[PDB]
Amino acid sequence: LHKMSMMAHRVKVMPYSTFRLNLSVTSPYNADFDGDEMNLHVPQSEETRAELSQLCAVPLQIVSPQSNKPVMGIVQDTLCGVRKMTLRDTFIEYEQVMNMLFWVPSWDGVVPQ
Amino acid sequence: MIIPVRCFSCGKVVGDKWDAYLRLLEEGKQEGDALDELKLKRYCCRRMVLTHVDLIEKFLRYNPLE
Amino acid sequence: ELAILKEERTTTPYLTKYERARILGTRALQISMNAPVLVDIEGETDPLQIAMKELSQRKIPLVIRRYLPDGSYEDWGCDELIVD
Amino acid sequence: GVKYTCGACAHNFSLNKSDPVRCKECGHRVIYKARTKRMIQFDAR
Amino acid sequence: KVHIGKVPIMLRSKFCSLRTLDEVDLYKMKECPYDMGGYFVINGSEKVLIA
Amino acid sequence: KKTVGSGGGGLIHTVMREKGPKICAELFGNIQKVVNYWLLHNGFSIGIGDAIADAS
Amino acid sequence: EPKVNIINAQDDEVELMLSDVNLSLANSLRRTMLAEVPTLAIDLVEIKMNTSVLADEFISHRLGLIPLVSEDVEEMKYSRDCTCEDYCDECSVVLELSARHEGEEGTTDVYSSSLIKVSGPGNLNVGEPVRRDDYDQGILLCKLRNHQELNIRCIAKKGIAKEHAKWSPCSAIAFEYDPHNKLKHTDFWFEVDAKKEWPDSKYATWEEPPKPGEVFDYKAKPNRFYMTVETTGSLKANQVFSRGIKTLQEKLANVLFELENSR
Amino acid sequence: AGQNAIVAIACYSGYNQEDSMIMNQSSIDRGLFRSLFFRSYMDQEKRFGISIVEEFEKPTRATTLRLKHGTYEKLDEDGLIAPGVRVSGDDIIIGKTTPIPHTKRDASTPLRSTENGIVDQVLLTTNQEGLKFVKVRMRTTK
Amino acid sequence: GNLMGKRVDFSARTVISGDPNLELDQVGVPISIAKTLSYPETVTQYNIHRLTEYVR
Ligand SMILES: [Mg+2]
Ligand SMILES: [Zn+2]
Ligand SMILES: [Zn+2]
Ligand SMILES: [Zn+2]
Repeated sequence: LHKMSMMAHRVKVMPYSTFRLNLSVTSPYNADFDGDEMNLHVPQSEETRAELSQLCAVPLQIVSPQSNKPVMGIVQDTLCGVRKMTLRDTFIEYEQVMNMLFWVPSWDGVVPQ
Repeated sequence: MIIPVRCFSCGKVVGDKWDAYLRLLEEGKQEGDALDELKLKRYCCRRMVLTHVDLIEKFLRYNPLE
Repeated sequence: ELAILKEERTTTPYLTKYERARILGTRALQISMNAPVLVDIEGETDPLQIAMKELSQRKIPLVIRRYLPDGSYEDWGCDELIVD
Repeated sequence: GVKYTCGACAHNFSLNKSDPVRCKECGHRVIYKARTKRMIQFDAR
Repeated sequence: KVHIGKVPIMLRSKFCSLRTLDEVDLYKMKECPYDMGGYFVINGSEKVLIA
Repeated sequence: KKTVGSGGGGLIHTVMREKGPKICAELFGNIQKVVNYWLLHNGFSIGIGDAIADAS
Repeated sequence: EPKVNIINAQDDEVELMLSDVNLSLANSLRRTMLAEVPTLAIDLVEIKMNTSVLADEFISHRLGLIPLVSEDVEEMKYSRDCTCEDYCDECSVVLELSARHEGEEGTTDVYSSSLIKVSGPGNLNVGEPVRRDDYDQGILLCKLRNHQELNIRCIAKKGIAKEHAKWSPCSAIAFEYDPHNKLKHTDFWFEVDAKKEWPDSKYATWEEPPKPGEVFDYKAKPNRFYMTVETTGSLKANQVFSRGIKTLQEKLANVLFELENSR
Repeated sequence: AGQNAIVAIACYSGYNQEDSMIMNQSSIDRGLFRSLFFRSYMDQEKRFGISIVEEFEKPTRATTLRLKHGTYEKLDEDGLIAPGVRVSGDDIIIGKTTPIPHTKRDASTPLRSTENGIVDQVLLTTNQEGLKFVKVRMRTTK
Repeated sequence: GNLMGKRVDFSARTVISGDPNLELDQVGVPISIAKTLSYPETVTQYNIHRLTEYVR
């Protein structure tokens, strides 16, 4: 329906016979996991590889020109999760804090007070 | 087909209790009472034994192919 | 005749996304076809990364010919177009 | 030839690509190839 | 007694051969007793007529 | 949803316009991972009793 | 410091209690007994002939789930570690099944007791199928009409439940702690009253109920676990517990050896 | 036409989002929702003249042309594969040759390219015209 | 049906699934699909060893 339905992704080779997708890109694709089939095309030249990497890349398509607002967001369980996470009466013990901090790829290695 | 060897959920052996279950049901015992007497506590094994349908007899009713 | 003088160019002095992608692809293909490199190579092996490094230092030897709707064109060097 | 079984009386016989497709005694037209004698492996998993 | 054609026979209909047949002979004829009939057989394919 | 949703002026839009698409994707991944781990070790469910109101 | 208290014990199951141990230790022990205790199970089926209505893979899968005695499986060698071609006497156990229906009337039931241990790594006590009693028929395998024959040669090897669930020595491990929710590790869903709407645990009488005037103890930790281990008959419950402890110890020793050799 | 599975409605690890579901691997190993699959291939000989008919036989390169690239060694002397033989894709299961108007060319039907299984049954009979009629049923496990 | 749109090579199609452990711009590709599809890479002094290893 729109340009966000066809985007450039980075390949990660994995076992089993299903395409794996992040949960935040389902809404622009308008897809669920009840039996949807999706297509993949491989460029065969350096110029088209650069075109895909610099024009059709997924991060460049976060904000859409239709309504100058993002089309990808935190959805489904994660959304519910953060509503249960940022409550005023939620407290975390030290070991779980260390595990969660290590789970952050962009963590700077400093434990907050 | 035939009674499964193990329970699907936990893995308890239930393939040797089919004849005992049929014998208990033959003598007028209730299904719950028979399942209790078969020492099936968790309801996973209870639904494994109770909901099984014996289709092996229907296939055996046909004449042998060879 | 159809060319436009350097002092009369009215197009934007910035590098558009389409122009950037086309130059990056062309430079990557040329580097993959054994072309001389105008910047040092430390550890990178991808021709696209080499092209991006050349673009950052403004050393790509290519010229963009922007076409006006009438037919006239403006020639902009890759070393004079501002890259964000 | 190879062994064949009848679909009615389950009788085993053989054919040599010249006899018609019939049973030896009951004349049934439905016959099946017998199971091969070769042992087959299975993972049992 | 001039022959005029062959009419396909719907299974389990009054002119089919599986009406009076008992359970033992139904098993003997490689026919499932749970079968309900109501369809024709053309070229080995089961055909049903939608209303 | 008012903050980390797809609506305009939210956290995602601000982070995008302030840092870049790469940082926005990194934020997506980080939030997803942290919240997924917390929900894994906390738990959440729905049941029939959630659709039942009291007598009054 | 760790203490063990056994509440109930029998060859099929043990209901016991652990104290003065970390929760991770008990969870790791439960996981190891569930998935990392080696046993003996049929992993190769050779079908000489099968005229039954059941499919070949159906019968092979049914045979693979039959528990076998694995008392001396520790002394047995893995197939990968063995240097023999295919399989040999000291790395596998060979079982033979031959069933046929005699007469033109009736149905012959083929059970798991018909398996015969023709060869194995003697004189180790492994390979024989598990029997509940001396006269127990066993697990029902198949049913045969007249002129129907089964001739199977099975190969049993040593493996763990990680590769396939058929090597699992135990069926279900009940595991719980803190029956009175003193640590407040869970929040109780309720409509009117949480205490009335939730049934008491079977170990609620073992621990003193919390007083209404008690204050929350923030420094308390889970220190009393109640766990029941049920086996499938391949191994005794005490044997399963001991072998799980030994497997955990061997894994830790391997990690220590790797750390020492890394220098 | 189904089974009673012990379902837990929970947000366990985020792998069941957007209508997905998580299945127990141990339950799958114990036979949960395992199924059979049967596929039948049909073939017959067609008459093209007084004596121009197809033949069910094992073809060889010495007397037959246009042979497929698949395996022909699984066939018997009648051109039909014995039941109970494990077969992979792109293999010849029925061998049929037709004469030309090297006097014969291959017309054998192979297995499906993306399908494997075990030959379950082989049926040989005669059609209305009077020539051979073969049906090969193969069985696999899903 | 043949000029505005057409059937193309180097394409795959299969069922999709979710994965919380992936980045926003990452797609999981099966082993068989990755082996069937291919990309032609030129031979330079920067990737001669990798290409020879892939050929071997
Ligand atoms: Mg859908
Ligand atoms: Zn169970
Ligand atoms: Zn006959
Ligand atoms: Zn050996």
